Amino acid sequence: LLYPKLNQLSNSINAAVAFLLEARNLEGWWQDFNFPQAASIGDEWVTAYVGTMLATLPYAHVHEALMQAWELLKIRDHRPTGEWGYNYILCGDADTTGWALQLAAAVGASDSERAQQARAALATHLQPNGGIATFAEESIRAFIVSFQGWCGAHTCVSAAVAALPEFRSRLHDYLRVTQTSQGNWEGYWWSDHEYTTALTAEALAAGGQAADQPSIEQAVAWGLKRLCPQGFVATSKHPNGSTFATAWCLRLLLLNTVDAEVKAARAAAIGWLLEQQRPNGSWVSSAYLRIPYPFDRNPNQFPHWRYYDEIEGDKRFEGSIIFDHNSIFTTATVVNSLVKAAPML
Repeated sequence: LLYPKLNQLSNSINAAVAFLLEARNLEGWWQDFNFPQAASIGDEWVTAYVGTMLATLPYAHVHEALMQAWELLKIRDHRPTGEWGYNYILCGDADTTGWALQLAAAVGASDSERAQQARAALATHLQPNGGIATFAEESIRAFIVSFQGWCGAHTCVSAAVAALPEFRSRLHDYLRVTQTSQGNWEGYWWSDHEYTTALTAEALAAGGQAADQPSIEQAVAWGLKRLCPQGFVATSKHPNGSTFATAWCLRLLLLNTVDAEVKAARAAAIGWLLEQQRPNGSWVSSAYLRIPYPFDRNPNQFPHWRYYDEIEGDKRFEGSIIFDHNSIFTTATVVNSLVKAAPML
């Protein structure tokens, strides 16, 4: 063991945690993403996600931050379903609600009245094909042509909701049948398949069924292919490495602890993420969120994506990609992956 590398992991993690705690707003929310002159800035979703990411840390002051985040979420009690959403003005959605429930578990509130109500509301989003849909049609229409894209089963949201032990068995078959022939999964709202693939493989691993182990191993083999020798996942947008996709690939690669090639790939990914950290403790934003047209069931077959902030003159969100302009969503993802990977150095 190279103690300098463990010490740098500590230093890197601590600098990121300080960045994230300082980055909260007046009331204490983590905010990220922006739909300018429309839906504004995310808060409930971003806070649920970031709080869940930081739940791996064994620091009392981080646990206090998570307790405060849950108290903020409980005050967002304005929706009749008990759901959370992107921010106050959005309708509830299953993804945000699932992350808020993961956070509730970390702070001992899984059995709370609100968590029970929110879990019940998640059940409303279960589809006939065995997955979970992000939105109920009339909800997202009331906030805003077919909405069957936005209101269909989503593999990214199903993978994340399957982190909840109450839903893991009900979503299992849908998660198994959606694996591609290459071993990965593809998401709906995200460009980077590492997100859906890591979350799905982690849900299968947590269910403990031996029947699922071949699928997990195929996903790990896909992750090993995705990570180049220099320690990153290359994308079209970031051909010299995506911090977001690399952090999710690192989490995927923790699902095999015996293979020497997998171990070496993790070590390479850790080194590259350590080198990429900015002086303020953050990593470069790379959490690319896509807005398919409402009718589009198949965004991985939409070749037209443009980056919203790069479009000149007239623009719309449909068919565009946004990112986490504060770097909070990316940084939380990276620091979580480094905390989870460090003991398997």
